Amino acid sequence: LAPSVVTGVAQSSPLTIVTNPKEPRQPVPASDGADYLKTIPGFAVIRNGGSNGDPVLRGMFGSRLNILTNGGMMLGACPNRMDAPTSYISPETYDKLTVIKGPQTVLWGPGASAGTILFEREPERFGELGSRVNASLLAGSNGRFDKVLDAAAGNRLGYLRFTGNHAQSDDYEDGAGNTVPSRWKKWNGDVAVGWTPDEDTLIELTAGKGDGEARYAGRGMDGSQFKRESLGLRFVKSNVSDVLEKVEAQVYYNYADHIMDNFRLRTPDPSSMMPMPMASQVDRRTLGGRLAATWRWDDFKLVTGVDAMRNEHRARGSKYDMMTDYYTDADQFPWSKDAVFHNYGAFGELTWFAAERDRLIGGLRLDRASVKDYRQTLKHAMANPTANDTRADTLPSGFVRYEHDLADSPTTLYAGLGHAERFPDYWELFSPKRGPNGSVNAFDKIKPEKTTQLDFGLQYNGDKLQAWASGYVGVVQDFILFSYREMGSSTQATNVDARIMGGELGASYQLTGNWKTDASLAYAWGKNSSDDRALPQIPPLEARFGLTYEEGDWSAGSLWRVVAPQNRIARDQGNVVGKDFDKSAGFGVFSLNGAYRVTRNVKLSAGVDNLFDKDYTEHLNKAGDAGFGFSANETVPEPGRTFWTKVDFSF
Ligand SMILES: [Cu+2]
Repeated sequence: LAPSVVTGVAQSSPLTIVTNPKEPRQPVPASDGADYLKTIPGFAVIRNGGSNGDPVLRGMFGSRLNILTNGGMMLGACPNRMDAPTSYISPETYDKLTVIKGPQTVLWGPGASAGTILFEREPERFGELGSRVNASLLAGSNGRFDKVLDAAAGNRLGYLRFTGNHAQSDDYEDGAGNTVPSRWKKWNGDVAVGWTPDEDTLIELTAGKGDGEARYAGRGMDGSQFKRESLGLRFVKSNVSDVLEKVEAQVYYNYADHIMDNFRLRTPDPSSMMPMPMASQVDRRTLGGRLAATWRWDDFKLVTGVDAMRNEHRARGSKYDMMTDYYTDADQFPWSKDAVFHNYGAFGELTWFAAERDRLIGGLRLDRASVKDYRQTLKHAMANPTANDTRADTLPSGFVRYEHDLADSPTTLYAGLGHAERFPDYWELFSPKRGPNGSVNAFDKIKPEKTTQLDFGLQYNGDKLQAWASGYVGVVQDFILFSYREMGSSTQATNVDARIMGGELGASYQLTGNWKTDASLAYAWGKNSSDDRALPQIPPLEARFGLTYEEGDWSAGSLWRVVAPQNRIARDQGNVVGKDFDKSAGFGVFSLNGAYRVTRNVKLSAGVDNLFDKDYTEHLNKAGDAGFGFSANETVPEPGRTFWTKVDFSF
């Protein structure tokens, strides 16, 4: 059918979303992982600059989201989350994106209390000796330029695949005409070699690198380097026996090497708390693996397996000789290890196909998590009270979900209850300056976070009308909260009890053969029960309305995004990235797009985002750090009007 641009994604089962990330996207041509998530209702993004935003699902931040690439975990190194996991993903280079909302799966690792996000590349399917190529070129406002290449060749016995991209933009302008610090540049190059010695076997080795740079608005430093190195090995054996339908094994290794500074993408400000050249380098090395068997028999499906992960964080900093004005770069000093995390898990998921219109699913996992504090001193320099200390815990999680198809209509209803326990992450233990009151530090005292949540919803797969809704109510014991105090700003991590609820809904209607309309709504709500106040950093109610006309080889679409004010805030509280401070204003933004299929191999598309050049910001956008030339507590503005044009090739 006619090519179109993606402005919203509907829910396959409202709990599980499956998309093709190679599609043109018209709430702007993405750029990183978080931007692609923005077209799925329930997601919001903390804007940091022009790219590398931090994704938020149902008001939940950070490690509450389990974000995998080809089944592996890429962990960032920046202590202020300049490089969230999505910042390393170029999802045009992926084949499939799956989102599972809520604590409703145990198959993909521990602690995914908010949801699980799986970016995936499918194995090639060559018969006789063949090759294929997909590529794309995009150009747009403010020096935006992206190129993507995905090429593979092989036969029945194996294949070689190469994927790469290079993308960049200059600083954009907001709707008042002001330049925002926001320039960025990214590239990736990855290869996969698959060996398929028979129809029931697959072995695949993957290897890749990337790098990038980005200005950060409202921070004292920019990211001058975001190096990534990746290695993976995957095994899949199908139809091992009549009941043993699949055995999977994989190991992955991911390395991030991040540099931030105040002199390569900006000039040091003499009037700020960083008046001299300064650089910090940090790295993160992650090794992990997973083994899973899938059993199928009678009316039952069982998945069982184990997984393991180790990750290590190191840092080193520059020095500046006051008296002599001599600058010594960070790479002239040795790495200082500060943290090592481990996890080992066992998991199982049992599905009962209780007749054709009823399904019951239950999952369980038990995790042993541990961490060791390797900080020998703290920063003059001071003794670290918990030097070399270790702590560990054993955390069970699980869920049950009931799904029911109605007899007289194409309607599915579901209701599920899940319990997830999450060991605190690097940022919760090592980034805050203080722990809870009376603690020696955060490392010693912050407790695991325990979420119990009811998920429910329905979908209607009619002729002209597809509609879906998914709601949730939950409690969080020991929710990990950051509190901010104004030497510079400093943070304290605490555990609080919280209550959450919300939902997403959407519908799409084929009015005629050519006309189609769709809408979605997303709401999140949170309360801090320990202190009887709102939870911070909760995104406001948001609606989207799309209209598309398609005829033959062409299509045109338009889109309204309408966002309510957020008046539920908790001033000077937030997460390791950002804090609440001001209530946010409502806004509406309008966009246009079109597509033209030129041949079977060549497709063109184009768009205008924010047609009326609205001057606005989003509630979650990063509030400026105190102590610099920019205004503190002001959130990063969104881009003004921008144009873009894209050509897609397929051979
Ligand atoms: Cu950084």
